Amino acid sequence: ARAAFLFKTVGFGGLQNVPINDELSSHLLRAGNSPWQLTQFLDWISLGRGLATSALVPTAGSRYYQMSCLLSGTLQIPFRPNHRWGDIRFLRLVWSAPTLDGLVVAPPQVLAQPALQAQADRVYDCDDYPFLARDPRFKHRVYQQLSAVTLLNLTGFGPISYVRVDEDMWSGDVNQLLMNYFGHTFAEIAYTLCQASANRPWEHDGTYARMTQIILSLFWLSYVGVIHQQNTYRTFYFQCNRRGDAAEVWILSCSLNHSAQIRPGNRSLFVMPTSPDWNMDVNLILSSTLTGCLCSGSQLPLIDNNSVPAVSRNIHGWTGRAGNQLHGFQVRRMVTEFCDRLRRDGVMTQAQQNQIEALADQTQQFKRDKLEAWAREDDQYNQANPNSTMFRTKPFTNAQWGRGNTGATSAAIAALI
Amino acid sequence: SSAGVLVHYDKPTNGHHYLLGTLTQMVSAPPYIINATDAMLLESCLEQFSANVRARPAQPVTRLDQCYHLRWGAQYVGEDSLTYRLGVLSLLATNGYQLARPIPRQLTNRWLSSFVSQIMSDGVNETPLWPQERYVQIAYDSPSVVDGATQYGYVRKNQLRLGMRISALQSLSDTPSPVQWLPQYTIDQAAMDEGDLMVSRLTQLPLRPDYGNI
Amino acid sequence: NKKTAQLLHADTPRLVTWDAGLCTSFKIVPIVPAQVPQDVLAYTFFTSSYAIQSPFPEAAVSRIVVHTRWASNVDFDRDSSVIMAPPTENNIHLFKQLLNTETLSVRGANPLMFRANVLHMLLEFVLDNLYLNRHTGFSQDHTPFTEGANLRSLPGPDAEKWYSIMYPTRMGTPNVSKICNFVASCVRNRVGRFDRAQMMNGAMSEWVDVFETSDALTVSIRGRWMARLARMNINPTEIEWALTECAQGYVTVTSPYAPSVNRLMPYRISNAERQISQIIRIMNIGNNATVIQPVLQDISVLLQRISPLQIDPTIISNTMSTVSESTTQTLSPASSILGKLRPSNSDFSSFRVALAGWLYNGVVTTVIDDSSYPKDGGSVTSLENLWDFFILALALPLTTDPCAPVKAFMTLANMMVGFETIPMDNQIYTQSRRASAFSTPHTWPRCFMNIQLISPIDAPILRQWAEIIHRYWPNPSQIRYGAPNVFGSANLFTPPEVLLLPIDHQPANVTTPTLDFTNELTNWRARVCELMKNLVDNQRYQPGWTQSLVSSMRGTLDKLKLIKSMTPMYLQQLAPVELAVIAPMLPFPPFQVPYVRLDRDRVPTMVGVTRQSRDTITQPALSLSTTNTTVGVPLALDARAITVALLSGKYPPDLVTNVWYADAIYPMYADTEVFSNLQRDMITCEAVQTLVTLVAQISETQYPVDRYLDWIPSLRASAATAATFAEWVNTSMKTAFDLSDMLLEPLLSGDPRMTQLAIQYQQYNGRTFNVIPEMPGSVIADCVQLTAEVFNHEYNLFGIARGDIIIGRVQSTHLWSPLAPPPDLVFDRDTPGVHIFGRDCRISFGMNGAAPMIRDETGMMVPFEGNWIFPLALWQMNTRYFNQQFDAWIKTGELRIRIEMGAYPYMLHYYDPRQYANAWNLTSAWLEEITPTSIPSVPFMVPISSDHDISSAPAVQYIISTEYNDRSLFCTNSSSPQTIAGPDKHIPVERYNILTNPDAPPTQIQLPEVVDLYNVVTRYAYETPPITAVVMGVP
Repeated sequence: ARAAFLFKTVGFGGLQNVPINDELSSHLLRAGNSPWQLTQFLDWISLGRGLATSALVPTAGSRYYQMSCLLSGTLQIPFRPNHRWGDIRFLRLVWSAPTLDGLVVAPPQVLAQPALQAQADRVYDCDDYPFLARDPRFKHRVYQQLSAVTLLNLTGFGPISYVRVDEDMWSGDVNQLLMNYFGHTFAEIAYTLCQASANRPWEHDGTYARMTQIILSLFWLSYVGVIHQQNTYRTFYFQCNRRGDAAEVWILSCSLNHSAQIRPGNRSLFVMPTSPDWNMDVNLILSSTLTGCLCSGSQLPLIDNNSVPAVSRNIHGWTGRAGNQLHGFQVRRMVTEFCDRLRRDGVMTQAQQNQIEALADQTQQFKRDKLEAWAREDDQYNQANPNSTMFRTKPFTNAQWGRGNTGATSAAIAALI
Repeated sequence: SSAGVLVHYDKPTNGHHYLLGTLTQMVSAPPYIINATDAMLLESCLEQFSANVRARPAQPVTRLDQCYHLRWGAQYVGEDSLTYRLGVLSLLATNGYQLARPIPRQLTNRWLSSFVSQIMSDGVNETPLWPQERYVQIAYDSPSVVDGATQYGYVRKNQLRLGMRISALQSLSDTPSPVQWLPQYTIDQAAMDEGDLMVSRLTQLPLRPDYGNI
Repeated sequence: NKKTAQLLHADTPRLVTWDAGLCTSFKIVPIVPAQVPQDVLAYTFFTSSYAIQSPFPEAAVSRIVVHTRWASNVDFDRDSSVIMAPPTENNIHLFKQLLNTETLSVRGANPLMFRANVLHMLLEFVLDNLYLNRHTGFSQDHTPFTEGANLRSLPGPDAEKWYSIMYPTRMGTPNVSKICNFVASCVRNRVGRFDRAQMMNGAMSEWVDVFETSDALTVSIRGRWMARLARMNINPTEIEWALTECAQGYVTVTSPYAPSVNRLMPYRISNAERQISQIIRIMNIGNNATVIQPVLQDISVLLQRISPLQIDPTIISNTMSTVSESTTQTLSPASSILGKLRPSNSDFSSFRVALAGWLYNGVVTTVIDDSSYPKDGGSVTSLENLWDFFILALALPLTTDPCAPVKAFMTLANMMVGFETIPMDNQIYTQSRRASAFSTPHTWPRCFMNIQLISPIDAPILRQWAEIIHRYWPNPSQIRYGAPNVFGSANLFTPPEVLLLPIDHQPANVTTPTLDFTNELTNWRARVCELMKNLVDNQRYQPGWTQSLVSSMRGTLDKLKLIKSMTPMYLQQLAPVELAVIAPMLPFPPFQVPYVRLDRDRVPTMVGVTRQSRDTITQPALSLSTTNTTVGVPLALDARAITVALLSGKYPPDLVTNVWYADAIYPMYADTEVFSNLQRDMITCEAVQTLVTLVAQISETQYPVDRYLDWIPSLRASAATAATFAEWVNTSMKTAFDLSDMLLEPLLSGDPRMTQLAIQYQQYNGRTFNVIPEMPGSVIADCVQLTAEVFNHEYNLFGIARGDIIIGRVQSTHLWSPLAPPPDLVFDRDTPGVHIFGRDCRISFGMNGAAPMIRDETGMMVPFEGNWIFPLALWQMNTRYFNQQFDAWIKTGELRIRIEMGAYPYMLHYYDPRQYANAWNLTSAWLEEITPTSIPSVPFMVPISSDHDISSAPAVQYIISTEYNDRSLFCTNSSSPQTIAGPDKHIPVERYNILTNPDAPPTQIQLPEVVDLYNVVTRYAYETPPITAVVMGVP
């Protein structure tokens, strides 16, 4: 499938250096030395029915964002034409391994030394350094999160699911494996998968590939509300009736009422949003998490160069010369279209969708306001902070509070049955 | 992998296959223990030598290349190994390099050991290359087309320009006689006692010569 | 005694509770009753008149506090929580408890342990709150007060209290009291349940969301708990497959295909964790094998349980009967070689010991008794020599001593000396030193691996010897084992999931027994037999040696080939399968060394491991370069019985491979070891990381190290104090998670302030090879840190005062809190007539009726009054004097001393406001009893409040804090249109914005905001069935 492995190092819209401050690492390295903080990252969700929030990190938006800033700073050292490990600070940072592991304070001499400079947009290959280049396995392991960084990094905007629908995803072992999780919350099986590859990413055309395909696909179908109690996908569909809020629990169900048919014809596409409120959502992060493994086990298609910023084009590992341009939206009009075509089916009443929209856009308002306020606070911080710099999250613009451009995309992603 | 993972890529009808060696090594060929890994390697080396001997616009081999470069094992021994040296020489003669001494059809067992004795010495490589299980290089314009048919483990540095002219021989043999030579000087100078001290480790003196007839 | 046990099983864990009561650990203490009842007040202002419970009783002082286990039921408690007392009482002994090295006081301690003590407080409240919540009841309302809801009902008894209390919502009455318009803030549409789950008819919910008088902390903690737990669940199919592929494709369990509702089973973790835990096992076992003997026995047992092997002497017997003759000779070599047999009684076992030794090889070597040796040279005039030597020959390829064929050849060498000898340039040892005396290849000469160094007629024997060996010494191979997703991997000397063998594996060709006689062992004994043959073909062994004896020894070795033992192919093919299958059933995963056939160039030498470092080197490569852990041990055994075993094959005639295994394995597949191991060791490593993080709040390290609360008095100290703290924690732990192991040993050994886990070995040529782990996640650390920072702002909420105080003449008529700031009389180090002090001391003298004074660090001349700034620590020098100097001079003398302690607990003292007096007594006391380590909790003299105004009264008080901390006060005098006298406090907006604020989300976090105490919770309607009820175990 894929024997080529690369990545890139983040750029900035105006910062002369890394904005990472040791404080972040510390409050994360309070335990251990890992470069990936997967465990409490995932557990920091507070079950996702609500979020975990702090001044240091109010959202896993912020969490993973600084995770990224950190690891961007981290990689600086060992990875050069002059590859190496040990005794050169990156804000007192030192690894302790030839496999480039362990993270502690610089030695006294190394505390005095100047830190390694950084550069922006520093794309590289993940196969140059020899040590890990001897162990395929830990290499793959790290790659599934190098990707999680990279993909979100490649765009001035958010994450993307590479949704794919294909028939062979029906098989005996398949529906077998399916059977394991009836009446099950998406999030928990996501956890199981994080496990079942963190141990070992399954092999290229693994059973579990087709599975997670089913998972994310049915997820997004319910997400748009594509399938439902009557429009059913081999009679399976998640639920979360509490719609209108920032937390959903979509769960497997079988409908013995009507079933919708899958015509032949394999299809797929690449979805992002256009509202930077996703910081309440998690499902995007897990989809990212798994799609990373999908890459690290299976060589996957690429997108058009024009689909991405010019400086970030023609990437062997990610940026091919063709591939379906992204698909953006905003959750507000997302649930709008969702409930609307649902009632189009006549399984509702009008006041239903209406009372949905009320609370939904109420929440939209409030939390956008909170977002912008925290932005102001961080600005004043920077003003007070000539030397201890940071961005809680990927900096944004109000220009990102409008059209989802999702209109025809509705029918597009809808015609994937 | 620590029992030796070597492969010749160019397709046999044998087909896709890898290879491991066992826990035996040849005592013979004094003075060497001989782990068959590197032994069969030397044999491949002989092959490449034999190859480099002639040069004809139809030298009808079926494969110029038959040797084996490390598929796996690079995690137990570094580059200063005799074996890494051998693989260097492997890809070198693969380019088409060739010994600067007349070469037997079959080069004696003791010939081989003496060879070892030589190469094992101190010094450097003439060839900067250091290959990779990440990838094996394709030379500048070494006259061979095995690259022209395969990719699996092959990447050329288009940047490459380290080449030579072309030359081989039509006869190589021996003579007993201490035969003539004539000097053809050069330009620069040097220091006298220093050349003395130089030759002070090179002379054949002292010895009794055949006084002969006056 | 618990060591092999720690390789045997674990203590009973506790992972699931069910909260049969309340989760949050907080009630209010209303302690000071109000001034009620007043007279012109009609009784119409209260509920004890028409008797429905008020959510909060009325009291002049009432403040929310933590209390554990006062409202909840369980079938299991969780190990010694912490509760405190009102600020009118002292629990302080904590601080004079468990760590002090010298105490006498009932009120006062060493400021040192302070941070440690509150640390303990923190972590123990971390400890106690881990219970699991069983979703709670409901029952439809019937009075239109409510919305007729399903009230959260208790299926247990006497729940009407909570209804009355958790729901001032449920409260409603025409009256204007604090609580009245307070609860007026709430709405009615966001009560009780938020939502729920429902499917699978005839059932309750699968999870529920409801509103409860409840905190956020314990909620957050136990949810994090739940989640990390959930990180390990499984579904049938994989457990099925585990069975199956480990069932040799024979025995079955079937997976459900019916609808899955909920079947919880958190077990499976990452490999690295079990790896490193067993690694630590391997650490703390250095240099004893008396522990290994039991499991060796057990192995032999369980393998004897699974094998069709029979041991038989009769083969030997009938075989050796090989002579018919007339008797006049010197000897009967028959009976001679029989001397080894002893022609049953009573051979039972002990063939499989070193064979197991193969399978845990990485740690021990196998050898045989030097007593078995004839240590007495030799002469071909003694064939006893050749008999024994050949016994050894047999044993050797079954020996793991790193000099086996070395010593083989060595026997011969020792034999023909002066008749035949070998090359040698060293007399460090000569040819005349025996076995158990020659170990290293650097003890083995060039000729030892150079058959050219001798002429093959000068000594044809040894030449063919070495040559044979180089050509035929047995060949090794390997095999896989088990399932990784259910067993993992402990193999670190080798790519994952591999299992070597000194032997080559040969598959069989049909399910029946196989008649096999070309075995490298078959061929092998054939080799050495013919070697003997060729030997005795010597010209020199017949100046008196007879044709009779000739044919005798010929047929001897010939029929020695004629043996038909059934073990060779037995062990060559399917005994490997016995090994593979016992491996899982075998507890204590293995470590075995990679092998050579003839190689003397890659033998490992040593092992080196660290748990910590002493130098500024942190890169484990250079770090372990001097830290180390090497153990090496022999196991001596028998050659006789084992050789026999080789020489005694007899099997049942109806034995057939397939069916024998089919029947045998079946009973033998109940195994529960691994799960218990996972639980224990998971908790083990978590204890590691938690503990070291605790330490991190004490010390400095190359580790990323930071601390935030250090302003609390405590400093670093000896490793003694360190491990003191450490084992206090350990004991708290073994209590908390309820097991009874020995633990933290490497951590309780040297320097724990720094850690490093690097584990390596050294080769024939150095070239060491090492491993180090990366830790998995650890939530408890996140928790305790968050808590440290919680209390980093909620100290006073626990009687905990930061800032400092000031003693001064407080003589006035206005009523106002000593914990309030002065309306007009604040004092600090920046006023005129303020003075700070070094050790400058020169007391003047008032005789001559003159102006008495004390000398300032300035050098001035000072009487006793003013605004002064002093290190009380100095007061503790000869405080006897100190008190004597200033008792009155402050009493009605008007000095003012801003004074430092930093942090403390305090004391409350209420009294009638409607009178006046002084507070001089506890003034005197709380002053005088200061020692460097005596410090009573700061007293405080505050009157008691009322509902209305009065004329004023005199007032004389002494000391004030530095910072505001009266947050602890929750409220006062509820059933009141207001609290007038004193201040007035109110049920803080900071506690119920859930309903007071209609615009709050279903969830919200008060960090570091004054936290709530009414909170929405998701109660778990899961069920975690046992691991056997779902699985259909079928033959």
